[PDB]
Amino acid sequence: VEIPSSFDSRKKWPRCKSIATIRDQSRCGSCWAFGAVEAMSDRSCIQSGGKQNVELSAVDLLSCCESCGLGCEGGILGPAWDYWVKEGIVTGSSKENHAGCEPYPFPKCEHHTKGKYPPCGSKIYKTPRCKQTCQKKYKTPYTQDKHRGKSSYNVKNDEKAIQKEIMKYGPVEAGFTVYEDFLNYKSGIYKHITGETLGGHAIRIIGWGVENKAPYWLIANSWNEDWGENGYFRIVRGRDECSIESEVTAGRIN
Ligand SMILES: *[C@H](CC(=O)N1C(=O)C=C(OC)[C@@H]1Cc1ccccc1)[C@H](C)NC(=O)[C@H](CC(C)C)NC(=O)[C@H](CC(C)C)OC(=O)[C@H](Cc1ccccc1)N(C)C
Ligand code: NA
Repeated sequence: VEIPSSFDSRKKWPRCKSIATIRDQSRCGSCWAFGAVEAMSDRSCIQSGGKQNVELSAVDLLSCCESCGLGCEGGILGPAWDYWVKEGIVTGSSKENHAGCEPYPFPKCEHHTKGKYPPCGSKIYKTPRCKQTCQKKYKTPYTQDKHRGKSSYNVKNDEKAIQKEIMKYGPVEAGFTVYEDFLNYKSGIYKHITGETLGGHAIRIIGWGVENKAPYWLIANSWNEDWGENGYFRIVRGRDECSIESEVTAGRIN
């Protein structure tokens, strides 16, 4: 396949409303579960030609996956996509939308940036319990609201392989190393210049582009719309910046 010089999943599949939705993980290390349910929502819609047009529940995966790690204390991508294949994930919107089977219990907060939400601060919530119960107004039983995948895989640590995966099958989840300067990001094309490691972050890659000859990935963060470029950031593409090309995971419904 010829790879275009830029690609935006939001523009290829505009009927799939999840693709342009920015979420907020709140005071919780649930990034691993947000990048997962976001990319699964997108891919469920894209691969079903818009038939499965849903917002999958971050709290269902976060609270119920026994193999994914430590809930609000952080997690692992492979087992999140295996959970989607094996048990599936119910629907559920943000806390403020309170739509679907299991909406997120935690409110929007600012992640080391200025804006109109309360600051996240340094304390995290306890991981919610696995309740397996749809909100009272939702009239599908929990187990009947499950959306499943067929396959999950790691994507090759190769720029062109990742571009082909995104443009054919949809946004992907990806891990990268967070250095302190990432917390100062306001706009433009991120690269690590200053600061020590703060650990790992999991995000959603939706496309790519080039500006002033600088190639980038276009990424949806889960820190609400006030963070970065209306909730998005760009990061140098092609040099495995912060290991962005080395921890890509996704999956298919068919
Ligand atoms: C999401 C990322 C996140 O919440 N972050 C940041 O990256 C920067 C932040 O500051 C606002 C937030 C807040 C934060 C909240 C709780 C803890 C730490 C920071 C989460 C935390 N990241 C992950 O889940 C990560 C995803 C990968 C890249 C796919 N994985 C991990 O962090 C693993 C989780 C274990 C295996 C369960 O752990 C590590 O990578 C460890 C840290 C660790 C070790 C033992 C128990 C818990 C965490 N490393 C030493 C980096
Ligand atoms: Na901003």
